[PDB]
Amino acid sequence: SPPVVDTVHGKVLGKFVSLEGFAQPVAIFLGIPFAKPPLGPLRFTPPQPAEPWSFVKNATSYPPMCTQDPKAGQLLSELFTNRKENIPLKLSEDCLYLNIYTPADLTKKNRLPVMVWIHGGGLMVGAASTYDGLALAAHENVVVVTIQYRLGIWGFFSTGDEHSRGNWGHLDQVAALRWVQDNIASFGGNPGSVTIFGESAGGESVSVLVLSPLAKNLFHRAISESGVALTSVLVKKGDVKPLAEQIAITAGCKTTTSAVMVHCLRQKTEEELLETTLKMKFLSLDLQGDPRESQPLLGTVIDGMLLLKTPEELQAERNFHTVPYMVGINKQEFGWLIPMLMSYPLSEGQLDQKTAMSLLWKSYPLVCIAKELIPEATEKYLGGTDDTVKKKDLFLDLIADVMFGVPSVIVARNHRDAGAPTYMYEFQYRPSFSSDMKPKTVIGDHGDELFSVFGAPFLKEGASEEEIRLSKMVMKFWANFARNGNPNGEGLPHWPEYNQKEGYLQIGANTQAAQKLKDKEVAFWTNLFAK
Amino acid sequence: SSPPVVDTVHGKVLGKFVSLEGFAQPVAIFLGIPFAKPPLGPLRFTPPQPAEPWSFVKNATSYPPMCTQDPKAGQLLSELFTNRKENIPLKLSEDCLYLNIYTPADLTKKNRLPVMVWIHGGGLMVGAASTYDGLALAAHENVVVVTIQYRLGIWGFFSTGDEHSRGNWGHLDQVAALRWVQDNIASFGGNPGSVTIFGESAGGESVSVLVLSPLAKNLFHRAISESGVALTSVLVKKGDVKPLAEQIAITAGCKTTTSAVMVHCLRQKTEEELLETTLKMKFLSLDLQGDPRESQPLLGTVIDGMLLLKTPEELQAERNFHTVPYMVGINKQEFGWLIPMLMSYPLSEGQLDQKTAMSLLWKSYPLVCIAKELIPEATEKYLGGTDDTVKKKDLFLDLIADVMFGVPSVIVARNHRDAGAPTYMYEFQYRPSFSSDMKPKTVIGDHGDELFSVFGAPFLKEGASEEEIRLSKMVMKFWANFARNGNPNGEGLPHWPEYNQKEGYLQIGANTQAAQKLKDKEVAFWTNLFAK
Amino acid sequence: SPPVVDTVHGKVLGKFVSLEGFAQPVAIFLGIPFAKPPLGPLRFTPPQPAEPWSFVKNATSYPPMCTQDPKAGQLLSELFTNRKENIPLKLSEDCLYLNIYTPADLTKKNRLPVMVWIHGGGLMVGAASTYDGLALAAHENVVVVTIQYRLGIWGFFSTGDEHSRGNWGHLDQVAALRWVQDNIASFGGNPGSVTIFGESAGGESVSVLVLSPLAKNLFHRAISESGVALTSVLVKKGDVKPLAEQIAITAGCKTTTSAVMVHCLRQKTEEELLETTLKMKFLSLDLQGDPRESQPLLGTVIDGMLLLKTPEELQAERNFHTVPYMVGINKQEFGWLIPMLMSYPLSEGQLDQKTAMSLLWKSYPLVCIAKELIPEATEKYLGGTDDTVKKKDLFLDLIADVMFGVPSVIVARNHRDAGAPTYMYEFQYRPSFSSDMKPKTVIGDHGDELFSVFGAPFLKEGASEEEIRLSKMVMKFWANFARNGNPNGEGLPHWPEYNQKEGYLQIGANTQAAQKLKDKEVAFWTNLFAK
Ligand SMILES: OC[C@H]1O[C@@](CO)(O[C@H]2O[C@H](CO)[C@@H](O)[C@H](O)[C@H]2O)[C@@H](O)[C@@H]1O
Ligand SMILES: OC[C@H]1O[C@@](CO)(O[C@H]2O[C@H](CO)[C@@H](O)[C@H](O)[C@H]2O)[C@@H](O)[C@@H]1O
Ligand SMILES: OC[C@H]1O[C@@](CO)(O[C@H]2O[C@H](CO)[C@@H](O)[C@H](O)[C@H]2O)[C@@H](O)[C@@H]1O
Ligand SMILES: CC(=O)N[C@H]1[C@H]([C@H](O)[C@H](O)CO)O[C@@](O)(C(=O)O)C[C@@H]1O
Ligand SMILES: CC(=O)N[C@H]1[C@H]([C@H](O)[C@H](O)CO)O[C@@](O)(C(=O)O)C[C@@H]1O
Ligand SMILES: CC(=O)N[C@H]1[C@H]([C@H](O)[C@H](O)CO)O[C@@](O)(C(=O)O)C[C@@H]1O
Ligand SMILES: *[C@@H]1O[C@H](CO)[C@@H](O)[C@H](O)[C@H]1NC(C)=O
Ligand SMILES: *[C@@H]1O[C@H](CO)[C@@H](O)[C@H](O)[C@H]1NC(C)=O
Ligand SMILES: *[C@@H]1O[C@H](CO)[C@@H](O)[C@H](O)[C@H]1NC(C)=O
Ligand SMILES: *[P@@](=O)(OCC)N(C)C
Ligand SMILES: *[P@@](=O)(OCC)N(C)C
Ligand SMILES: *[P@@](=O)(OCC)N(C)C
Repeated sequence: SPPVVDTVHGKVLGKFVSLEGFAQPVAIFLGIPFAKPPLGPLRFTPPQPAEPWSFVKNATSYPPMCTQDPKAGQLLSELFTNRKENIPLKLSEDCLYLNIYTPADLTKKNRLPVMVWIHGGGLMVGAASTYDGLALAAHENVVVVTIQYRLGIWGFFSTGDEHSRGNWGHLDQVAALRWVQDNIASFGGNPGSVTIFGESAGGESVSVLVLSPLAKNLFHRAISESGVALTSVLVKKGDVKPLAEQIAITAGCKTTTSAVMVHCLRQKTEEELLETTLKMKFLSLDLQGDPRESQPLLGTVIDGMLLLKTPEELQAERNFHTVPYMVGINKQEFGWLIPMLMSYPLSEGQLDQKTAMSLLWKSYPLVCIAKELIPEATEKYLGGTDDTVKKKDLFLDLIADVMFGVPSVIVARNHRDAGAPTYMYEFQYRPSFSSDMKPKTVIGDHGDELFSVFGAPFLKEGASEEEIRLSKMVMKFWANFARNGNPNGEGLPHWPEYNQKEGYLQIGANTQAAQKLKDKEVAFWTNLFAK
Repeated sequence: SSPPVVDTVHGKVLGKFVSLEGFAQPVAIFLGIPFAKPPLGPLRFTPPQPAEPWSFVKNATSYPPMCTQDPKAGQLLSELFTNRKENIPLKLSEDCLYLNIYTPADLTKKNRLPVMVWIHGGGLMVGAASTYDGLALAAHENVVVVTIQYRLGIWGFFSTGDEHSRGNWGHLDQVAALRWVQDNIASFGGNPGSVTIFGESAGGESVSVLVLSPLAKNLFHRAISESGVALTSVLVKKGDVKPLAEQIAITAGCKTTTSAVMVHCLRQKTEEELLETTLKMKFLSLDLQGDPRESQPLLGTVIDGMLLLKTPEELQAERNFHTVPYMVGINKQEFGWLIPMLMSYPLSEGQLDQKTAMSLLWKSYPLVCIAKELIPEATEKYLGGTDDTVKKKDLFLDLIADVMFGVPSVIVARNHRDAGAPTYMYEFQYRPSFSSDMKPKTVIGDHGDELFSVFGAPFLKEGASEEEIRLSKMVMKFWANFARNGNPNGEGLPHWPEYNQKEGYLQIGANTQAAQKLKDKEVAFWTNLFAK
Repeated sequence: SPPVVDTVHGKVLGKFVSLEGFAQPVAIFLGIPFAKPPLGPLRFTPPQPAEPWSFVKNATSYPPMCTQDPKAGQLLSELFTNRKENIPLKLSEDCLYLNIYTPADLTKKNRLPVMVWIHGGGLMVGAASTYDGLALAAHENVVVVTIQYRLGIWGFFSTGDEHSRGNWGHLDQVAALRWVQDNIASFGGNPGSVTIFGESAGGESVSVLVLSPLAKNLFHRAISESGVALTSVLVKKGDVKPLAEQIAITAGCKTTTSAVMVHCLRQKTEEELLETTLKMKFLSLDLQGDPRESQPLLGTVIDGMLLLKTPEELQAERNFHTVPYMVGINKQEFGWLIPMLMSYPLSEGQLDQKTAMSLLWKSYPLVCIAKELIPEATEKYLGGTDDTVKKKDLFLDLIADVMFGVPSVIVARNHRDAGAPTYMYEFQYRPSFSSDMKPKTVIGDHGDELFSVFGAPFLKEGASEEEIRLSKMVMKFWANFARNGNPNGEGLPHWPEYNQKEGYLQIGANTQAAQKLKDKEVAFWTNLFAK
């Protein structure tokens, strides 16, 4: 019989699902509202508490995903989903919901550690429904919570002032974590032990939350997978007013004053803003047009509520509250998925120095490398070889390092020197659930660890024994970290702490501790960027 | 002999004087007094909010607009129910939360007369407070009469079944008006400690609902339901109302992604847009082709968790609701003419046969809600008796009437009685002379016929006979006596027995006398039929 | 280094501007919000507090001028501006801003008297940026504040009831005064010594504030230049419902009820309401049509909040807080500017008893002289001579006396009789900053004193030693009145208090005291109207 839980705002009706082999059913709740629908006047405003409901709310349908490019969004979901058959999702501004997967016995009391998942998608696309928590829940006995937050214009439009501070999407994240604090005990979860984990923009969000004093007592463990607050492309630094005006103009709005722009965009229909989004041509590399003026996406800003200053200033401050923090990257973060999604001109699968330099300059919005520094950087990565195929691959290494590797390591080093427990990893494996269009030589591509973390091998078909073992190992590592702030455990290879020796775990076919991850790269880039 | 000026909590009000032959003291009439903030824009589909106070003297001397509704249907119903000589044409507006007051008291003195709050009917779809002139009842029975308005149709009852739009806005408007009466009626010579609510049809159902609602607890002290109660199922929606919510959203040109979105969109539609939507939805009309069970879920009262925590059925068996004297009554031929005529019933031949009756009884599923598997048992119980098709056609009209009003009323009465509260019933059976000429002379005690007696039409309209005038007088005394004592009896009136175990009720007509066990057999039958 | 001040709602960054002759630079702050933008649902409602901002706000740009007839507005600005080159302004509903000019050395404590200026423009047009408080600030060491308030429909639409009482612009003035009371100390001003002054509609506004209880302790001295609460054309008496319905209909709005009208209008876009404004033909003399119907402008009404009764009933009540009040007028109020703007038929520059009587009628909405009284009026002013050219000039002295002269004296007398310090002056000087289109014979035209008050001779060019001397004296008088409630000061010609002797000051090439201003005109008109 359907499980019914009493939340602060009313009763929610879910459903029991069984994962072949597990006796204890998993209680799954789909579409629990954690905030008032940010419609009309509530657009570009902090999320407000959901109004309470009278009888039993039927939480048995996937909620809509926040308004986004329907094509890019369905595509990312089909590439990242860990479940057998992709789920067609609806679009709506009414999207502040979360999904709960709990293996606890609801008729009894339980305090299982809680793992709140924050999806990626450049803060422009994505959804919670993409990730099925059934496997992780069942296999490690933790409560899995997938959340949603406003995207693109809706979640990040900022006039750089009080009329529209920005970071609406991040505040949505804080609102969900807050909802967890007040309701998770009712779902067999321990509000006193909540871990936050996410990848890409999601990992970047986790990073931001770690530094934001607003989220202080809302989590106890943190995991950033392929993405931190130092991932340039996601954090707008400087005057954001121009971008705001460009958006207002594109939406057919005056730019007389900030208030006018905000009032105007609030009067626009969801669809009108969707077209505006499409017009902006986000998440796509611009080939014609000054690379320094291309906005691949809207994102995190220094609003003065969530972030009082840049992520870098906050790091040296040793101010951010310290909690166990696991930071990892993939072997080839920019190996296929991202370049493919942004339409990189690599049709020939080959690159020479002069073209690499032009491409590097074109991708300024992703790597922020001064035009005069291009030769240095390019020469550093491609110069060591004459093979034009290797130059393209090493060129992909270059992008990956500037975007994920160096930023993550630098973030790990700061979290570490702040006295908090730090852990790092480099995932190198090629999941069999990879897209058929992905070249087979690509190993450890962006998002590849997602299949292990969410036990894809137990929901999807075709997993080899090696792949299945990898997933079990990863989920235990994640779940062990969730409960102790340490991934180590019996039956698992030793994962050294990220201390002064900078030891880290290498995950893949063969897993073992290694040291000084990306050490030379961080040295090369910190020095080049200081020039 | 100067216009009367009354000071209320929100500001001063200026009314006018109107004398009625046979009474020295002029009656003070105040028209269009706002008891709530206009439910416009974002306020649409939300509980009524307190009205804003005004600075000087608000002029309450014009009839307020009537809540948006089918203009043609509303006008026709007004002409047929108005107790005034000539019907007053009204305007339409979402800004319709007003009330009218008729006080016979000398406002230059202290007066605390019993107050009667009238709730008009019209299937919660149409209707207006201005249709009813309280001049006569107020002067004749020395009571303050207050006619109220409340959001109708989509505006007052749109419901998504969840928190984004619980529904019953119109009912919340009625509770809001009653609360205004408590804080201000004193200024008009009324006794806030003695408010009687009464209404007929949808108004009676409204009264019936207010009696069972924890929200109205201490806002009235007597209640009267004339031809309509909480069990008149046609007005109460049980089950999932979400599908009907969607059917409305689509007809209006909205998405249905989620309730919050549906509500957001409808809130941004205009009055005229929602008016056109209302017409396309063809409410108050019986569909003859399609599937009956789907034949127009009709807009109405729902179990929202605010006004009503459970079904009226579960609420009566609770003995929980605060008890107050309650008078419940029906007319002889509730479905005699007016309703069928209004709904354009397929009774153009004036002749019906077993077969055709089971069809109509099926197509009229939204009115009576009888399973197609029951139709036969039911139709045979009423139409079998004779072979004269015309007699069947009449027994059929009694069938409908008993299902819609007759039986529900007696059950509601019995339950209220069993809950240890004063109960009184009546069966009005008379043919007013003000009846429309298109009404078959053989119809006496049609729906709404008691209205002309209760509101003293005989003293406003023309040509009334002494017998009719006499009936009105008796009916107003009985009503006013009840308003002031919770008992209709008084000197100069036939004994009205209380509806206790002997189940005595009053038969009101040219020959008013007491009787017993009204619709006793009918109840047993239908109670037994529906019980499957 | 730019000056940064700390206000209740956040920090504001201004700029320094030095004036030849003063070592201490004047700190100027432009566009400081004193209320929340009256957009959307906030239209036709009282102004709400401004929302606090997070970092440092740049008060270095001129704010927009409230929506109004752009051409008519720029024209008035060009005519009245005291700065060398007029500044082009943008139109907007987001116009509730104020500009500050403080000569105080912010590094130390200062409690300089504060002068809050309220521009005129018939409540239909105008702006605060037109007036540069640089000169007055440094020359007389006072803090100068130019405020803005909603105009036309936006600031005065009234349904005559609780749904849209009206007087939004006046409420805006009060909101600005309250802001000064709470923040001015941060700019080196003394909240305990605020003087409000304005001319024309700004003068009527000041006169209104002196009568209203809403502004009870928000000012200490008042100055009404060419405008008071008794200048009939700005105050609406009687049923205002007719006007409201005319605006609603012109905008394409049903008039079913007051609430419906306001709701419908609360949804029209700025542009749509601007078009309705332009169609109404405000600030223009209507020649074709009944004079008793034409509506020259929307304005002050008896709302029951700002004004509880009419200005008249309020004066003969001696209840309004008594403050030093200086009421003044100009020699030829209707000399050129006003007639020109309203497009008066005075094309022939000559007039005869016949035309005059028809004009004094068509101009009903300005003077409110009953058709039956037109004779006695035309005869009392034009009967004297037969020189049609003299008749035209006397016709102008007729309008001016009904609109400013008589009303000003009556107000001043009542203020005196109420027991409060009263002062009066008559400005008679033709500034060199006049427009070429303006006949040279015109002296003391409407708004001519502005150039002396705002030190136009120290910003503009071509000022003679005489004009320069005049402005210095005027500013001292104004500034002295501000700090002492008495204009006198060593070195300045004696200014007699306006008591029973009714002494006043004639300001011009030869500034000297006189007695009983307009005394005879007041007698004539008071009598006539009383019929
Ligand atoms: O995408 C087209 C096609 O290009 C090839 C080379 O022919 O791969 C290049 O482009 C990919 C992005 O879609 C990169 O990930 C890859 O590294 C680059 O060589 C083909 O493999 C691919 O089908
Ligand atoms: O006088 C009107 C005329 O109407 C008819 C046919 O329409 O009456 C039928 O329909 C009425 C309701 O609309 C019923 O009340 C009536 O009983 C039924 O016969 C004619 O019969 C009647 O003469
Ligand atoms: O355009 C009107 C024209 O009239 C003259 C006389 O030739 O002046 C009269 O009309 C002016 C209206 O703009 C008034 O300001 C002026 O006071 C009056 O004498 C011309 O000067 C003017 O161009
Ligand atoms: C029919 C439908 O699709 N809507 C469902 C919604 C949402 O879509 C999600 O389930 C999350 O609320 O949830 C409900 O239970 C609810 O909000 O009361 C109603 C219904 O079950
Ligand atoms: C059309 C309409 O009903 N609105 C009218 C309102 C209110 O409705 C009344 O308060 C109750 O009618 O008041 C007036 O009559 C009035 O005070 O002059 C004006 C308007 O015409
Ligand atoms: C919107 C705009 O571009 N103009 C300026 C506005 C002004 O406040 C208003 O325009 C009033 O003049 O906002 C700033 O002051 C600010 O907050 O940093 C700087 C900005 O340059
Ligand atoms: C699921 O929700 C629907 C409404 O969407 C409701 O009608 C149905 O009864 C629910 N199912 C349950 C609680 O078993
Ligand atoms: C209607 O209101 C107006 C002003 O509010 C007033 O003159 C009039 O007396 C009121 N009612 C009537 C017609 O007496
Ligand atoms: C605020 O002022 C600083 C100069 O001190 C300037 O750099 C900045 O651009 C201003 N803010 C705005 C309008 O961006
Ligand atoms: P990710 O969030 O992009 C980061 C720039 N997306 C590829 C999932
Ligand atoms: P009544 O409100 O209909 C009740 C179903 N109407 C006939 C007045
Ligand atoms: P002023 O505001 O007119 C007042 C009646 N205008 C001439 C500037």
